[PDB]
Amino acid sequence: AQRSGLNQIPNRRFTLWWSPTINRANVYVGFQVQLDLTGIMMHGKIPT
Amino acid sequence: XXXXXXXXWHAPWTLMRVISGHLGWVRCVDVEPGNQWFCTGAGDRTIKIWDLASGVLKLTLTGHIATVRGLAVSPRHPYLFSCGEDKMVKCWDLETNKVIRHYHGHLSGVYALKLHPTLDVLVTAGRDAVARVWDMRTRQNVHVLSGHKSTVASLAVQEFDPQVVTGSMDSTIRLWDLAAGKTLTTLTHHKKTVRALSLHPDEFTFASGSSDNIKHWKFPEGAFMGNFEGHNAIVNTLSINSDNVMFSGADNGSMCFWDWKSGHKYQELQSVVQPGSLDSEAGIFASSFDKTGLRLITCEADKSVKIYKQVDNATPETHPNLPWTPSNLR
Amino acid sequence: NLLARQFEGRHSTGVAKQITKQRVDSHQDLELRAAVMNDILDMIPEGIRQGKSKTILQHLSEAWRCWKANIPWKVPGLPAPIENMILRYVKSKADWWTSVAHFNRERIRRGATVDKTVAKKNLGRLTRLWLKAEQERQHNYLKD
Amino acid sequence: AVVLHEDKQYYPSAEEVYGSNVDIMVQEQDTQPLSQPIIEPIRHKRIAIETTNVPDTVYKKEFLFGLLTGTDDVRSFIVAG
Amino acid sequence: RVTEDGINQFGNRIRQILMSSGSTTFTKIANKWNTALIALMTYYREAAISTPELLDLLVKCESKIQTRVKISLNSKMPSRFPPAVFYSPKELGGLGM
Amino acid sequence: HGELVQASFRDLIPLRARLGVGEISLEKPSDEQKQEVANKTKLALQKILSKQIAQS
Amino acid sequence: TSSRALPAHLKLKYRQESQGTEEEVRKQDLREALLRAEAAHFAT
Amino acid sequence: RRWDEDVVFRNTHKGVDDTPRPGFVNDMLRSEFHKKFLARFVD
Amino acid sequence: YTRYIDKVYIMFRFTDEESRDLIQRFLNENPDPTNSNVVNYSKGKKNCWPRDARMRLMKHDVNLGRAVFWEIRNRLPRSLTTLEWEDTFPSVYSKD
Amino acid sequence: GIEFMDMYSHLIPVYSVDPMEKICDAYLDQYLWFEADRRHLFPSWVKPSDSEPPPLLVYKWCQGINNLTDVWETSNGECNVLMETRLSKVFEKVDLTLLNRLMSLLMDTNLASYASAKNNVVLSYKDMSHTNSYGLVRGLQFSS
Repeated sequence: AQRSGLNQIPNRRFTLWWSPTINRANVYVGFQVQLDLTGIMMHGKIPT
Repeated sequence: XXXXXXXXWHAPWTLMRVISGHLGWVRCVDVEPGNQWFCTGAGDRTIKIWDLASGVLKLTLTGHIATVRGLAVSPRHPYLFSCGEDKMVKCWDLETNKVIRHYHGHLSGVYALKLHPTLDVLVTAGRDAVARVWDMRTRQNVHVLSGHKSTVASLAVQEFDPQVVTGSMDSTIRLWDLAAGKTLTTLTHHKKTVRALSLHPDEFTFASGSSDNIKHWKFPEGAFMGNFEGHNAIVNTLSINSDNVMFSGADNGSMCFWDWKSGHKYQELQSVVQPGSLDSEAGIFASSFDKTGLRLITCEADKSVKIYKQVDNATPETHPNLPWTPSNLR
Repeated sequence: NLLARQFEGRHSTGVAKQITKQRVDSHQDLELRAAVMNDILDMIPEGIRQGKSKTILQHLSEAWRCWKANIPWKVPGLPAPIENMILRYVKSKADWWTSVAHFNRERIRRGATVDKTVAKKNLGRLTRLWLKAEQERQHNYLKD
Repeated sequence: AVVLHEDKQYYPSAEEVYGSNVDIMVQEQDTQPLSQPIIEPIRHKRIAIETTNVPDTVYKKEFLFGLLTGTDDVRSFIVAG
Repeated sequence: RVTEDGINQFGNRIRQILMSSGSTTFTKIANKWNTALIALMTYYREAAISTPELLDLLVKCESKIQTRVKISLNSKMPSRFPPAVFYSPKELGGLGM
Repeated sequence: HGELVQASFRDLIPLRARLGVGEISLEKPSDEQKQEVANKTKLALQKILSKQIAQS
Repeated sequence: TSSRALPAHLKLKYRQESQGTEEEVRKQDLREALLRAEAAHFAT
Repeated sequence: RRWDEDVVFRNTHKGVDDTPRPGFVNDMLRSEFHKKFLARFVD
Repeated sequence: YTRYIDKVYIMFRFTDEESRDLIQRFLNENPDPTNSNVVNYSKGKKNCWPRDARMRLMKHDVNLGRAVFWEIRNRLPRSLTTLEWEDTFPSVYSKD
Repeated sequence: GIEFMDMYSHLIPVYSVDPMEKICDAYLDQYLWFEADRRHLFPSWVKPSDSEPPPLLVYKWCQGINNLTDVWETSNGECNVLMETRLSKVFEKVDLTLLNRLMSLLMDTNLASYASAKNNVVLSYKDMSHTNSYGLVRGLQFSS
């Protein structure tokens, strides 16, 4: 289970670099919860 | 008086049909009140439907996950039941040909499946070491017949007291109060696992079988009647006829037909066994007559149903039943 | 339903587990290894000690294992009765185990299944079922 | 002489094991597919409305036969358009 | 045309991809999908395009592969998705597919 | 409920030889008991089934 | 208690008069219908 | 019929028919079904 | 004629004389009373093509191929290979 | 050792040969092919050859069906039959004895011994294995 998570390290960056177009209302008809200690908003869960 | 009593015809059977169909051991048969089709709960997890007359397929009612152990058609309702080594108990509606009800409650592989005659009620039993009595309609267990201490490997059901007859690895038998959920008698005269019961059509009597003395009993008290003696194998089946003929098939293929008045067995047969099979293969887990009392239908470990029909000519001259005689001992 | 759990707690250990796909292969066996515990008990006469009941099984299994491998399974003096017991209750297994490698190679041909597990298992079961029958095609070429 | 592996039939015909007066039935495929019940359900085929019993109506029924049988009161026609 | 085989043959070269990679990189999955699908359209070139049967895999299977990625970011399944993310070239942070 | 329980060797003795037996009855009782019993059982199950539905 | 233990099929289905009532089986002579069916299958 | 004269073999597949396909077998591994199932899903 | 590993491709051409002989000779070796030769010629192989383009089944055409298959099958010994009806499909181009 | 590479439609046996034998075999493979084409052993019609890839084959075989003399004339009872076939099980049916003799022709008697010998082998997978006398094995570098 660790080696699976470790092969998906490079994968994590990819999310960052497209975060602005991924994390929006039109892509996820989700519950918009504000992330804590910040002014940002996560629309999905998108844990990566 | 004991030796005097024991001194006190019926024609020979033959192979008529080999229905090669299933792909695992047939562990069950039930023939349908109208005498036109019968069922064979195989270990392909498939109930199949055969024609008495032609011996042809009809249905393949799939819906189990492990050897369909029991089966039972009810006459009063157009239902068919089944059981297995799944804990599953089903109600196959015959008009639609699908399942309607599950009867959940059994903790492990169920073997016995038999339908009370009056009261809409269903009795099943297995290795939970208990016979469960189910309520047809509201799919809800009424009774836990708690007593035996092992696999309740057989059941039989009647209208009058002793309405419920168990039989187990305990090498015992109880007779049951369906109202109270407690045992009347406690009949221990077997020495090993009771792999059969069966009620006589009219007589008011029930033969209990096994790999020991194929015993044979009375009622309410049950008090012993006699021993059919001569079967040297492990016997699974005690099928009774209307014209006082038993049939006992064993795990060798040894098929001895008996006579209910005396005790004398008048026939013995090997099972012969299908082409690809092994020699050990031969066996007989289940078998029964028609409602007429004219046919014998079997369930062999050859992965096959075979049908035995009496010969046409008959007559003591053109048959010769085996010899009866008197001697000492007890 | 949740309140009753909160002012009672869960009932006695049992209820009923209701099979499912995860626990079918296990519960199949459990029954077979208690329908041989039956048939022995009755095959053994009326006083020959019960130190075999459990003992018979470790053959059964080894027999089964032996089949899958295709190695023969001669065994030094054991009762010709109990040789057959075990040749018979193996033959059963070897159906419901072949059967399935049929039935799942035709839920893959089609598309239905996924998750390696099943496409991994029913690739094994074939690879045996096929080696079994590339063995016979050799033996029955030097003999024939 | 040479029996090629394809043919090499190991076991004996299902007949010659009994092979005479016994019926050897090989039954793989079903007949009468699932849809067909098995215990036929009663089914009253009805096309059109009809009244179980006569509906009661002002003029008595004998008087309708009186007219129909007795006299030239009766007419008949076709309503069309 | 494309025979009935080479349709279902290709329809599996993809199912193979989605088993092997139980847990791998997004960059690599794309990289298998591009070899698969160049090798399909560089052999059957003229025919490939001329059948309907192939060209309603090539849609559904391209979607199967996106839906792999699509899932490994989030479970609730995007109503739509931005197509730049998939088709934009690698040198701008794309998969290249 | 122990009056049917066995005790003597007599109990292993067949009914054809008990010695002290008038007649052996093999007939299957009657209809007016059949309908008494069926009433007794069916009333009993119903009082139980009702009380099961109450707790369920 | 669960989902599966809810009210369902509160009605049983007793045998209608044509499809196989137990009384019609008594008047039926099973014996002769059996033999005649075997002869037909055999002849074909 | 000079083309059929040159063939170094002759009516080989001459009596190719019948087979035990009718004969049911109680041996799942040595049926015909199974011989087709392994015929198809391999090579 | 060409062989690609385990696949064989052949191109025949017949005059009415030879076509007559070949069909007759095959038909004589194995008679055709029932006329089931048209039933199992195709196994739904060319159903991808339209019904227009699909090969038509005349009594003459069917028997031509069926026979060519039978003729060629015999030229190989049954101990080195076989041929098979399912794994083959000869297309008959004629007047029809 | 023998291992099955799955495709969900039809399996494939795959042959794990030892590392040194492969270097030898691979040399051999390359050798016969270089030398056979240096002296034109093979005809034209044996065709997965170095000239055409498979789609150009199809073109060049439709280009040939038009460049026969008077192909499309169905005037006076002419008839074309174009047949395509699969030799069911050629790789199973092959023997080594016959192969050994046939082989002995094409090359030196010492090389041909290698090939024939190479094919015998033991096949292995998990609990089981067997010899391979009858069949022809493809894993070899020169099995083409």
